[PDB]
Amino acid sequence: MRLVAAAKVAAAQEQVMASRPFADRLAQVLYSLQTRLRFEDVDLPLLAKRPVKTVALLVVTGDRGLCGGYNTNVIRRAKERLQELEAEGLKYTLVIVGRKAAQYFQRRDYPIDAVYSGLEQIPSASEAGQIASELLSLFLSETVDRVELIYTKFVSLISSKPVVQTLLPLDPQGLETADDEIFRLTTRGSHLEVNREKVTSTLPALPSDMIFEQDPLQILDALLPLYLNNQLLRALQEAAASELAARMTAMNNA
Amino acid sequence: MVMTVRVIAPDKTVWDAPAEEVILPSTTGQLGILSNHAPLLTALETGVMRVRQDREWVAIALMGGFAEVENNEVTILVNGAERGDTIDLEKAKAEFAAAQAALAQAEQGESKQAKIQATQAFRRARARLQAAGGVVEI
Repeated sequence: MRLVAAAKVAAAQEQVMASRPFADRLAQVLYSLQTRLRFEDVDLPLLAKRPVKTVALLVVTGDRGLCGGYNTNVIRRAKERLQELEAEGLKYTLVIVGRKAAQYFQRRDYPIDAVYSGLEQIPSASEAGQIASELLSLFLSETVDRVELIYTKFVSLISSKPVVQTLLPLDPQGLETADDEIFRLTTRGSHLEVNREKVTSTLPALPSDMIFEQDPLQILDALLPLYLNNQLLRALQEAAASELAARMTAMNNA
Repeated sequence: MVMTVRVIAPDKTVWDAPAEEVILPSTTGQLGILSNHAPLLTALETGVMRVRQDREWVAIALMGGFAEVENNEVTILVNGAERGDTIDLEKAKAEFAAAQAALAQAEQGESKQAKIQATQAFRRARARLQAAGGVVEI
């Protein structure tokens, strides 16, 4: 019995805090780009909306195994999403975080494009970027027409569940909504809880007299991979927070 | 006589220090920034930036992104950044050559996915050798 669980709570909370400057700046530039571009009318590869015939599904699990049904619940929801796609006549391919979950899907003859080590307690931006580059290589080659992901996330102050979200194509409406929601983790009892707050962006808008070294469309295009990696890493930090919650739960049940 | 230079990755600030001069790998060329520059926004390719704090140069490999320069603040947002001091120049020559060949091979091939994968690796290995070896034109 040790209080060092709070240490990994605090180290996670540190990385989540450390991600905020990136998202604040992304937001600031997006806001100023909006005054030169109509995002809905922007035609750029990461925004392409093709008729969807094939989907990539990113499945996020952990490899450390004592977290109740954390992994089991993710795996079941992904199986169910894939059954839905198959019922609709859509093709799919899996990108799996977590080697044991990769084996579960391998033994059942699912198509698997790539496998990575289980979700690490404090997910790396290089971890996120390796996955992201692989999802880009599926999406931009038009091997798939949509990329979804399945990961566990706090949905109430106390509870988490698998969620199914869309990563690619990027959503213009997401590009116009700034990084508003920031979430702080905190151990209260012997259980773990998340609070989420809206924050007004601390920093100003960009000067009117600011020079654009390239056409606004080209600057937006250089930003879109950063937005993607920000979205993926945030989902991975949510998944890690949920896994810490599940693993503390598992401890205290024993 | 001073700018503050910050390189920010998705998980953390990678670089934060004063500098006299910074060279940015913009998508339209190397940009040279001195103190008191007018506000500017630029795309950044995957490539090498350089920072001179006093009289010596430090190179950082950047994985693409953008930069703003305003009131002697240079703010660099990238998907990833690596100090050139960290990269073994012999190794990075090796990797660049290998990624060059793997890219040539993908390009003879049929698979757009492979071409993209190998282009991603090639650009990353390029920026790492530019940063280890300090020469942009390779």
